Amino acid sequence: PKLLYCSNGGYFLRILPDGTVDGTKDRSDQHIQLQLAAESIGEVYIKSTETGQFLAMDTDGLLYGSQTPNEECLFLERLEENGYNTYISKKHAEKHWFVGLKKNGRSKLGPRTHFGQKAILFLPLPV
Repeated sequence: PKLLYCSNGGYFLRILPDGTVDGTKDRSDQHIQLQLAAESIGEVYIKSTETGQFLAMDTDGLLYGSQTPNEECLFLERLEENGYNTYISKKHAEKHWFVGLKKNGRSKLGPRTHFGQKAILFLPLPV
């Protein structure tokens, strides 16, 4: 189990129960305890320990919580240099659609993310 610390405004990825994912500067929230599992090497799954939903990304690139894992719940996982990670939506690895949060907490649409951005670096912390 592990908080997912986005380096941007310092939030913690939070998959909510209505499927809305966004970020929170609140550690205490239990909807932010995600656990990562790996479907293969370099490929990871991310799911709420609280609700069991899965992280996932539309075709619009909208991070969203899915009740059951699928083609959209899989994410590439690179261990950047700052020591920070980076999850590339697999289904949209071709267009570098990263999982990211903006400074205001909202998520970032896959398409507007871009390597080198600061909203795309998460630092997994223990739960």
